[PDB]
Amino acid sequence: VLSEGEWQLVLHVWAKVEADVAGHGQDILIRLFKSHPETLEKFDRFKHLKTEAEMKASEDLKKHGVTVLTALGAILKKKGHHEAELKPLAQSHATKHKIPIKYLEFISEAIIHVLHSRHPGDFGADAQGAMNKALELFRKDIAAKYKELGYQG
Ligand code: COH
Repeated sequence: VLSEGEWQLVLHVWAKVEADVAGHGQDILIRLFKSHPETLEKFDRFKHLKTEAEMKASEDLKKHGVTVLTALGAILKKKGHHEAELKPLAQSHATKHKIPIKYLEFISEAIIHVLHSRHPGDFGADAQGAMNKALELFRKDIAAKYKELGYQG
């Protein structure tokens, strides 16, 4: 469980992410696709994008980035009490999109990488540690739902 002080570090930097949701969303998805190409193959809607320039130019990719970060933000602001938000997400990602938990670890790494690039002064070691913990909590709760449904993996 994150302490109140750790949640404050997470939300203080998230308020900055919200100043440019679309720019952030885009950098995250691109970092994910370049670092872990197998992840792009899960998106029939983005599979045709081959280069980073092509990814940067896609307005549809930018729109999905806002969708991803908006959902994540609603979860983070619940400070661990995210049962109602997390459930629909685990169900669709496990049963409809077939996303293994490992890919959720990959996007977590991408989020941390981007926050670090864009907000050095608001993202020192202490904030990076709190953010990692918040993302691990998210994965842990989703992994439990996956197990229930028969998808742990
Ligand atoms: C490697 C693939 C991958 C990852 C790691 C991932 C991780 C995450 C993530 C973790 C931080 C968040 C908050 C979301 C949030 C969402 N994802 Co995904 N998703 C993934 C693949 C998908 C796919 C595929 C879709 C459907 C896209 C489409 O066709 O519109 C998707 C749809 C969504 C939607 C639309 C509604 C729904 O279908 O659930 C939201 C919200 N998500 N996703």
